[PDB]
Amino acid sequence: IDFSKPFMSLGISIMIKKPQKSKPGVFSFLDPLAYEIWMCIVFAYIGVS
Amino acid sequence: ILSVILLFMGGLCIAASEFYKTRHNIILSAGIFFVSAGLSNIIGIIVYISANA
Amino acid sequence: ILSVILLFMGGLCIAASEFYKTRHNIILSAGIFFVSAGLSNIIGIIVYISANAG
Repeated sequence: IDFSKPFMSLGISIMIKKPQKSKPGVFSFLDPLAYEIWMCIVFAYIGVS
Repeated sequence: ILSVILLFMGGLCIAASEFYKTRHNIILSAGIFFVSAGLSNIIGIIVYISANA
Repeated sequence: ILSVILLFMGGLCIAASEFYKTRHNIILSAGIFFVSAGLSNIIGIIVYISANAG
């Protein structure tokens, strides 16, 4: 097909989901160790006493 | 499965404790069996969790 | 607001104490209505700060 000289310029670009928030959860301080560890730490406490 | 066996033997001790009275060493057996049963359970939970992962 | 209500209630207790007397347990009640009032306040402070951060 034929084209005119361009009427608008552009280039390929990247669109992004700009913001994120991610405010931490309340009980977030229990995340370095997994649930499975935190539950096995109460079974060991009950079994050592 | 060890835990069911122990918790059962602990039950046998509490039953016997009635007929063979004045043999207190059967209540200690009961208590130890039940405590040992809990300890078997902890290992069987750790093993289970560790394995499936 | 629960901290305002509790502090008001504690004042009533103290005031009532200086009248009835002998009761003794009114003076304690005031003590429970002030310590808890301060404890409701901490939660309100934390909730305030933790909401603005969001």
